[PDB]
Amino acid sequence: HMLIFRQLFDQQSSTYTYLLADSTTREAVLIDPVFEQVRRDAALIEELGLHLLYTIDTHVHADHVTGAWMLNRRIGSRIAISAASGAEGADRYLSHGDKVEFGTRYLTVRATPGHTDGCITLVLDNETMAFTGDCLLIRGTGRTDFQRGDAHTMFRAVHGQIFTLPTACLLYPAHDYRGLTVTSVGEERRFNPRLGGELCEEDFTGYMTNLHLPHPKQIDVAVPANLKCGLAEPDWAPLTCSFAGIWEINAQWLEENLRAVEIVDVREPEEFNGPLGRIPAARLISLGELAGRTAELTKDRPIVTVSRAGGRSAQATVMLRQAGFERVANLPGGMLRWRAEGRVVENGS
Ligand SMILES: [Cl-]
Ligand SMILES: [Fe+3]
Repeated sequence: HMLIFRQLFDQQSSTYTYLLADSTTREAVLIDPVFEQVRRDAALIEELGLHLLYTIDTHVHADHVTGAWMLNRRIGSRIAISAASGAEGADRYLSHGDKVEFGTRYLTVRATPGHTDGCITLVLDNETMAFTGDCLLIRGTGRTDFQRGDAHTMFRAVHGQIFTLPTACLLYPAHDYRGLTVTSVGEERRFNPRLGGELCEEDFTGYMTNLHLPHPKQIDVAVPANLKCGLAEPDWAPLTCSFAGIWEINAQWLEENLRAVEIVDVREPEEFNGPLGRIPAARLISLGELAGRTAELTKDRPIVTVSRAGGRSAQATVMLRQAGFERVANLPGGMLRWRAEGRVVENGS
């Protein structure tokens, strides 16, 4: 049927992560995942009801540590990268012409070295979009001064693998520092200041040799970590983290261990003595008074906020975590889900 496509951006390394999936089979693939964003990217795969077949990595990154290894152990995905990168511990190595499939859709590998000798470009099956990585950026190119990088090879790879793509084809890069999101083949072929227009191989290399950039900060860490594919958490209840950021607690576990946590009920006083009941041992502290009543809460006990549907209780976690509570968890669905799952309620109807 349709393609499902999402662009995520890592503020700390300016990295674009790309999530593709086929709505027919709900099977997905995730391009250039970032280490610090693993709980975030996996949350979004669950809220979309997807299944991550592969994490693909266009090249060994110097700016950021990849999330391929962490995601392979969390949700089961498979570390793909090019064979030319040199990285150890991938489930599938990749070569020019490899068809990576997910559902009825697929991507196509194109070797585009120059940034590194392992850089690849993932073209979409219908060739409406492609993921160049660090080979070709928006009105620019990746740097050619480290990681076996050569500006002659980048120019040959852009004019021969990327500029041969259809004119209207969108080009999604792995980074951008100006707040831009996409560019087409026709734009760069014409307006790229480094190697578009009428520039020749000798015009590009004189631009790069005289482009002097500051090193990335995580270079001494990312490169050895990404050479091993990214190899170098709340343990007081079974906890997940919604894409929205809020931590949620397993209700079934909570029913079994009501004595362990400090259940806090943030509804109005009416609602607590009201028709929906209340979890046994709940503690009425209304949301509009929990700002300046935080001093009434034990540090030696995790806190689990509850409300009607679980919205005002999520806001209670942001309030408790700004007050310095390290163990806090919303109960998803609130009493409406609690009651509709048969769980024990006092003073109901
Ligand atoms: Cl609510
Ligand atoms: Fe790079």
